Amino acid sequence: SRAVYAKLWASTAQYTQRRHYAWYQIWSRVIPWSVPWGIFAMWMVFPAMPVEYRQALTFGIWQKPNIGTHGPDP
Amino acid sequence: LEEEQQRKHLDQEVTDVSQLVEPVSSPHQTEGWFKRLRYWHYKETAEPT
Ligand SMILES: CCCCCCCCCCCCCCCCCC(=O)OC[C@H](COP(=O)([O-])OCC(O)COP(=O)([O-])OC[C@@H](COC(=O)CCCCCCCCCCCCCCCCC)OC(=O)CCCCCCCCCCCCCCCCC)OC(=O)CCCCCCCCCCCCCCCCC
Ligand SMILES: CCCCCCCCCCCCCCCCCC(=O)OC[C@H](COP(=O)([O-])OCC(O)COP(=O)([O-])OC[C@@H](COC(=O)CCCCCCCCCCCCCCCCC)OC(=O)CCCCCCCCCCCCCCCCC)OC(=O)CCCCCCCCCCCCCCCCC
Repeated sequence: SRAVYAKLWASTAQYTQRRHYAWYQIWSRVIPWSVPWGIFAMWMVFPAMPVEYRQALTFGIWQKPNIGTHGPDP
Repeated sequence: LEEEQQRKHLDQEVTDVSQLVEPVSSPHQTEGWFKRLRYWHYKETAEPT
């Protein structure tokens, strides 16, 4: 019947929308890889920033190294 | 049968560019900003339901 043939033709009318739904599915699996790569980036540029900023991103945990040199002058 | 009963233009003798056959296609077709070429045939646009 022509009615049946019409519904079969229309079954694939929303190709473009289904490709967009594919985009979402794949990008949701891939986007978490930004965290490992992000940690390493900050890890690399941390020593090139000022001392004042290095103590802020760590909540006062980080401090200058104490190796026993360059102490105050009497 | 069409190929043996119809005449061909290339079998006639012409001598000047002004006597060449005129195409049945119209030159007025594709329009747009910065569209240099003005005549085309085929496209890949999707057909609807
Ligand atoms: C069962 C088995 C058990 C076995 C036994 C146990 C096993 C384990 C034992 C291990 C023991 C230790 C072993 C030693 C390890 C360490 C030593 C070591 O290795 O040192 C390296 C050693 C020397 O080390 P070093 O450089 O002296 O170390 C200096 C320090 O790094 C000094 O660094 P720095 O001072 O410059 O910077 C430090 C700074 C660095 O700081 C930074 O860079 C960033 C700081 C700011 C971070 C801001 C974060 C903001 C967001 C916070 C979010 C919070 C969420 C909370 C949620 C709460 C929920 C309730 O960090 C801090 O200040 C401290 C951090 C405090 C803040 C807390 C936050 C931390 C970050 C957290 C990130 C998120 C984590 C979770 C993620 C997942 C969830 C989301 O180097 C060598 O030996 C080099 C040798 C030569 C190597 C040659 C390599 C090959 C060369 C050829 C290459 C070409 C060929 C290719 C080859 C490729 C081969 C692969
Ligand atoms: C108070 C002062 C204010 C000053 C600011 C300006 C104020 C202006 C107010 C004007 C008010 C009255 C006029 C309103 C007109 C509105 C038109 C409109 O919206 O369209 C309606 C209507 C829209 O309907 P539509 O369905 O979209 O039709 C579109 C057509 O299908 C189109 O497609 P088609 O297939 O029909 O056409 C063929 C198509 C395709 O044709 C081709 O592809 C053929 C091309 C052949 C080229 C062969 C060249 C060979 C020779 C080369 C020589 C050597 C050069 C290389 C060597 C260089 C060495 C250094 O042709 C074109 O694409 C034409 C290209 C026109 C280029 C003109 C660009 C001028 C830019 C001026 C500078 C602007 C600022 C720039 C940025 C500054 C920094 C921020 O369009 C038409 O019906 C056609 C009208 C076209 C008019 C074009 C000319 C307008 C000129 C206005 C006056 C400008 C004066 C500027 C100086 C003032 C000094 C004080």
